[PDB]
Amino acid sequence: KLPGFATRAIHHGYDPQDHGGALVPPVYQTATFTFPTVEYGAACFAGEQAGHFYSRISNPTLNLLEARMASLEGGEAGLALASGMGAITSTLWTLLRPGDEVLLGNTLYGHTFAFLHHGIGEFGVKLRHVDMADLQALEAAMTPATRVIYFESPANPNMHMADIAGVAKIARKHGATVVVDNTYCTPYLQRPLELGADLVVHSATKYLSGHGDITAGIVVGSQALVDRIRLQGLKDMTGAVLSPHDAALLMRGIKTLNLRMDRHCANAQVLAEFLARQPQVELIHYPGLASFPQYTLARQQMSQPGGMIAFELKGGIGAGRRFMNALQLFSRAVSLGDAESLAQHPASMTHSSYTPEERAHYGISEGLVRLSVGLEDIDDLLADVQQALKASA
Amino acid sequence: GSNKLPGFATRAIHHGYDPQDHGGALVPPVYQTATFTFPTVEYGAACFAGEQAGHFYSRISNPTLNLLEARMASLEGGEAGLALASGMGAITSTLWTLLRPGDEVLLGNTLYGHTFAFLHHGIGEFGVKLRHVDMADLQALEAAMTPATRVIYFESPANPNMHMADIAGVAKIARKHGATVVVDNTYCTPYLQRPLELGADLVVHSATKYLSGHGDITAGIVVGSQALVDRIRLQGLKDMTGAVLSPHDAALLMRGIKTLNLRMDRHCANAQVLAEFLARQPQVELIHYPGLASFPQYTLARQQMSQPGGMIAFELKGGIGAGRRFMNALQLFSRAVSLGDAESLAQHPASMTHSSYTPEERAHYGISEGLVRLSVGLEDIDDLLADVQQALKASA
Repeated sequence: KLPGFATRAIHHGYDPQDHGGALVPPVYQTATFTFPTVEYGAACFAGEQAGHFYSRISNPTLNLLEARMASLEGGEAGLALASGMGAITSTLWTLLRPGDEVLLGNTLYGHTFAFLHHGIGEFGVKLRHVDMADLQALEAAMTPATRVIYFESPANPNMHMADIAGVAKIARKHGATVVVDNTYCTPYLQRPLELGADLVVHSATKYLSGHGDITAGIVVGSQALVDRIRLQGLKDMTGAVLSPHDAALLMRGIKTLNLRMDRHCANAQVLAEFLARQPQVELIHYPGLASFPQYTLARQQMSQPGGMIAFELKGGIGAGRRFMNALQLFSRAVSLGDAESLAQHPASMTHSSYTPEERAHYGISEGLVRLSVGLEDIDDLLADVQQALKASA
Repeated sequence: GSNKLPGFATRAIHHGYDPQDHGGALVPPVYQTATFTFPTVEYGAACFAGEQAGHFYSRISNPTLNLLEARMASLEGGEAGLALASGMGAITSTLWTLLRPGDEVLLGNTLYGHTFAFLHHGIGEFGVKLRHVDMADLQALEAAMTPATRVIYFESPANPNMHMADIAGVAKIARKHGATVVVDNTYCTPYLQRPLELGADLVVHSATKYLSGHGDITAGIVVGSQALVDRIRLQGLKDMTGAVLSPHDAALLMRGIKTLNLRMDRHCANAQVLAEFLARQPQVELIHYPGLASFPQYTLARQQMSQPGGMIAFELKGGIGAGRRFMNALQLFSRAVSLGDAESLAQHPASMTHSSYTPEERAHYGISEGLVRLSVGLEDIDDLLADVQQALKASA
């Protein structure tokens, strides 16, 4: 009656028999759709059928992707966009208007922060940052203006978690809509809608695709809210249309999601256990260490601690630089959730422009490096981090 | 001499690419990669500071997109190009970038439906002031200018009546008062009309249409000055829109552009013959094609466009009624909305797009009850004449 996650990630919403027996669904790389009669055309520009009209909407390969993602997240409806920024700008452009306020997690993915403060925030929308695990600080931050609560969990830099059920309880008192960016965990590890959130966004560019070869975004949620985001945010405000080709490749990626995430976590579990014992290392942030400040809440929301690790080297910027340069298997790159392991050191990379004090107000430590642990053999990954730690001294 | 600009077809095929820089690959390899890596954290640092040239992350820059961009720039005669997920991606990333609350944008009298919706229900609801003016009436435009006027935005020819504006005249007014001129050049492509060479600051394209030519991708393009395109790339696209073009689709777009001059020659030659034939048919009350002397702006068309395009609009004798009959009788033209495909398209807004209404109405927007729009494609002209001939008879 109710098939497993792995079954649904492979099968949900598709029966080969409905499409000439094709085991893999054919790709609708088409811009436009045609009508058998003008009477048939007339029905599409109001709505009654659930058919197809124009690939900026109603494409069957996008439709399948959306249904499958909605199934996995446990939500009513899905929407596929050209990037994770597309998913979030479409969502927020449709939910907010001048004078509305959005409450934010204290830290956010860089471009998201840029969107809020330098984009929509410059159009009369109000922004407040608050710690989304501190339920009393949140209740006290609610105002009649508050219309959206938006955060990632876990969040860069320190993998800080939100209490999603608690946020939802507070939001429901004020009618506010809770949006969670679930990029890090994926629906395999965490399902925020089952915990009370109204909408989830994904940069499918990362773990969902898993292979570093597409940019894509996903939104899942209630049908009324998803419809408006499709018909307003996507169609009119953004034009962040997902290629059917990239959509097909994303679905191909999703068929191994459970497998890849088990391995991302198992690899990160050993590296974290290793890193936590090293002398070059003052601090580690990894949800599956007993020492993780929100260890308990982590275990309540996530079925596994994930593939990302953040840590701080004794020795600041110079140690970070030395560590990064010596790496031979990990690549120096931004991004995460690929088969290949990646590392970044923000103080010398993404945030090298500013100086020691400005990086502090953002919680970006001078020695902070972040690993996206991939799928390579751990012995190889271990050796690589080891010699790099040796080089950092 | 060698300071001579290569021809348009030469540039559409070769501009910005030399096989010898990629191991002799005749066709550029497709950079289907979300991210790029760094040799050191210094070379990586230098690429968030503006010292070194290179690649951050495919949402901001990518070699396949870059070549498409430089090539579209060359063709429009602009400094810099930007490739996006759709035409609306191009339009929204440009407008979100250039406009803030308190600013006014002056708009052509009619627009593409989603552009109109974007303006009125989107950015217009965020404190941006909108005013429509007839961009053909240079005196009215000049009179509408205020110190708040920040952008002037229009299509030429415009959806849906093929109304034209004097691009050079609009540019002259804009330079005296200080507004940025953005022109949607979808209908013409740079092969037929180059608004930037006429003084526009920016042009936008739905490359989904003629640039692609084969109706298999969605894409948008912006061309203009290096400074404006950089700003749009770094604010509109990257933060405000996320309308990222797939490198696969961008390769396909470049493949389309290699035949643009050839396809457009044929769209125009076909539409010219169709239009003259339709002008002479008993059932046709009215016809708009820029290649006919009866086109209200015949003279502006022939001054701005090297050829008159592949779109025809025409009214049938009879009403709503006669459209349905004509449309439903077509066997070769497809009933569809869109344009610039290899295949011929027809739409009868009365019984299709705008069917939610009544005989009254649409007048608000100014649309006839026997009005049909054709996107003339690349099929044999005799088969296209035969299809509309047999369908006109059915419409009686």
